[PDB]
Amino acid sequence: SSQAWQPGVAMPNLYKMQRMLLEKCDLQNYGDSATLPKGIMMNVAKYTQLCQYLNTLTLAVPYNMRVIHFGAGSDKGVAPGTAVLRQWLPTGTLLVDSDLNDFVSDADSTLIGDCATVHTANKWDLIISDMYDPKTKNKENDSKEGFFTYICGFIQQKLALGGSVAIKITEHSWNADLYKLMGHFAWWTAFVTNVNASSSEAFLIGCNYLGKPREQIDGYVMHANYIFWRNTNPIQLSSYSLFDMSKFPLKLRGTAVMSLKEGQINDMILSLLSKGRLIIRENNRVVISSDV
Amino acid sequence: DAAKAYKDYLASGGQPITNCVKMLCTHTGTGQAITVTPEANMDQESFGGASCCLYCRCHIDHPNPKGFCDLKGKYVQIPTTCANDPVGFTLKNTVCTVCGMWKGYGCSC
Ligand SMILES: Nc1ncnc2c1c(C#Cc1cnc3ccccc3c1)cn2[C@@H]1O[C@H](CO)[C@@H](O)[C@H]1O
Ligand SMILES: [Zn+2]
Ligand SMILES: [Zn+2]
Repeated sequence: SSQAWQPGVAMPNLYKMQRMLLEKCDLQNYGDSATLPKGIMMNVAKYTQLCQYLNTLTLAVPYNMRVIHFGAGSDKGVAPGTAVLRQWLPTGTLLVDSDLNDFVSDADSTLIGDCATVHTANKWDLIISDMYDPKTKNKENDSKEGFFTYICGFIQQKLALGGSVAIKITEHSWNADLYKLMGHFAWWTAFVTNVNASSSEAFLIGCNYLGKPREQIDGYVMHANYIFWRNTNPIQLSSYSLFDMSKFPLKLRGTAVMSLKEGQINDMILSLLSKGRLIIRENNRVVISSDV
Repeated sequence: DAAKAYKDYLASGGQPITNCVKMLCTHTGTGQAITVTPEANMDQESFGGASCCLYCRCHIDHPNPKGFCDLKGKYVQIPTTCANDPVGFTLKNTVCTVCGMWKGYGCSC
């Protein structure tokens, strides 16, 4: 049980290569609960483990990093995920969060309303999404839309080259194009948190956005592959990783930020993006609005 | 006055404000009252700043001229014995200006 000490489990590349029909998700660990530390919210534990896993990836960490967090408000009126992100990111990184309903946040700026009302004349270095409607499971599991349509547009239009994403999905809350868009990254996976291993929840993690496809992915097939992987590989619930926080904060690598024309981009630049060593965007002032 | 209002509501036996976001940390920090990172020591708990402010939680204006909250965006360390009401503890206590610790909780000045 070596994986019980890890923050979570990532989808093996073997299951990605398959071609499976979609099936209902039936988890052996369903109904089980991870014994969380005394008084620690589930979102705190979940986001902590996600950030722990992200620390093992080749994320670009430029100075004055720009991070945006969607679906950051819980029913309690607070923003547990934003709290972990601010704890995790280097001091001086711009953190902006959003949600449909009002909430209190530790982020620099908070935008309230449907995510489609968020407008920004700026590219971003990291995109985190927890958006999820408990009533999105309405009787054949087909590709969903809504905030996903915005996310795919936001990735393609407002994500700096070399930036990364982490988008929450479930058995029924998923999107085919988002799976396809994971091939536009240098590296991608589906990450399951050990604390929430009993659920079908996972985070689609794209690393080092390249702006063009290096891998052609069928969205519908890939989701079936993910469902097949979860049904065949039970995951033991664990909150053990929450007790090792000494190396938790994100190492600031001072990644270069360069504004570059699309024609200036070549194989040498792409290799830099794939290694988290370069971010391509403007360094102008950040402006973001929420239409009313 | 919300500050005096909350002190009275507690004295009447009412339940303290809940859903204060407690962070995970090594509990090997400096112990100072308010910090940009969780600095709780073995005797403290670290909470999100925004969730422990009465004026932020109640969506009301703050007791300052420029609408500046010294908690929001930072982390407040609370003694574990007083961890069942982080909002009350911050309202009832002051931070030593020189050493950065709570006056009466870790202040040797
Ligand atoms: N548009 C949004 N903008 C900001 N935040 C959002 C959303 C959203 C949606 C939706 C949504 C709801 N019905 C639908 C029905 C048919 C088709 C699409 C639908 C999409 C969920 N969230 C927050 O994500 C947290 C996780 O549960 C919650 O706090 C939730 O408040
Ligand atoms: Zn406040
Ligand atoms: Zn002192």
